[PDB]
Amino acid sequence: GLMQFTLPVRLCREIELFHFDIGPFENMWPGIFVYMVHRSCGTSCFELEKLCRFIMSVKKNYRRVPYHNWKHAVTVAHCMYAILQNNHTLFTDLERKGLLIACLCHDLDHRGFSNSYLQKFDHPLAALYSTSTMEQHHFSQTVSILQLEGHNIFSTLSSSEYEQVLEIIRKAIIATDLALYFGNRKQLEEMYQTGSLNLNNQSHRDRVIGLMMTACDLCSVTKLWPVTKLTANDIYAEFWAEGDEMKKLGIQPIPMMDRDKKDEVPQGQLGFYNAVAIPCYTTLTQILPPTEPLLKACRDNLSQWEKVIRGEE
Ligand SMILES: Cc1cc(Cl)c(C)n2nc(CCc3nc(N4CCCC4)nn3C)nc12
Ligand SMILES: [Mg+2]
Ligand SMILES: [Zn+2]
Repeated sequence: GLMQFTLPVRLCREIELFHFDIGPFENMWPGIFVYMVHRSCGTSCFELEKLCRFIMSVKKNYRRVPYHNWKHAVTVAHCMYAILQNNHTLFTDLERKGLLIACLCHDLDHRGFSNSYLQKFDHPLAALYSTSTMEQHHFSQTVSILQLEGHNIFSTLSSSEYEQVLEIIRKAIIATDLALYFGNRKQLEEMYQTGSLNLNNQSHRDRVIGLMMTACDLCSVTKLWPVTKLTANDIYAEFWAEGDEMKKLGIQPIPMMDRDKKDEVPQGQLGFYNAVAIPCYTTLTQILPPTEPLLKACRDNLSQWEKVIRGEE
C-alpha cells in the first residue's frame, strides 16, 4: 500500500538515462521492471501480487538463447520507459500501462530463429501465422499468460479499456517484425514532412508507437560501446546457429547468418546502422525531440564500427 520500490543510488540515477544497462544480476531485473512501472504509470496501475506473478511467468516463458532472452525483454522495456519518461504528456494512461507490458512480452518464447527459418523448416507456427510468424506467436503467448489464474494485471480495467489495451499490445508486438519497420518509417517520414502527421489520428499514433517499438528493440546500438560490442556477439551467436541450420536444410544462409563471414562483421554492422538504425532514430527524433540521445548514441557507435574497420580497434 505504502510500499515503494527503490534502487541503489547509481541505479536510481542511471536508470533514467537512455543508455542504462540493466546489469548482470538477473534477480534484480524484476525489481527494476516494477520500479519502472511504478514511476512510469503509478503505484496504483497494477495489483502488486498479480504483477509479480505475471513478471515471473513471463520470465519463465523466455528461453535460454544467446540474444532473444529475458535480459533482452527487460532491456527493451527499459528503453521504452526512458522514452515515456521524456515525453510525459504525449501518452494516454492506457498507453503507459500497455507499452511497458508489450516490451516485456515482445519476444515471448522466442527460439532463436528468424521467421524465415521457420518458413523454410516448415514449422507448425509458419502454417498458423503466415506473416510476422514469431510476432503473432509472441502476442498469443502474452494473452495465454494473461489468462492464467491470478495473472490478470488488467483486472481493474473496463471491458472496453481492456480490449483497447490488448489492442495496443498486439499492434506494438507486431511492429517489432523488422520486415514491417521500413514501410512504417517511410510513411512516418512522409507524414512528418508534409505536415499531415496528426497524433489525434489513431492510425497515426499506431505508426508512432510502432516506430518506438523498433527503437526500443534495437536499443543495443544506443548503449555504451562495450555493451554494444558485447551484445553484437550474442546477436551473431544466434544468427550463426540459424546459419548452421540453414546449411543442414541444404540452403546457403544469407551472409548475416554465415559464420564463415565472421570477418565482414564490422562492415555488416555499418550497413545495418546506415540501412536501419540511424534512419529509425532520426525519424524518431524528428517526431519526438526528447529522444535525441538515442540518435546521438547510435551515431557514436556507428563511428566505433568505422574505427573497427580502420584497424584503430
Ligand atoms: C536485428 C538486429 C538488431 C540489432 Cl540491435 C543489431 C546490432 N543487429 N545486427 C544485425 C546484423 C547486421 C548485419 N550483419 C551482416 N553481415 C554480413 C557478413 C558479416 C555480417 N549483415 N547485416 C545486415 N542484426 C541486428
Ligand atoms: Mg522479435
Ligand atoms: Zn526483440
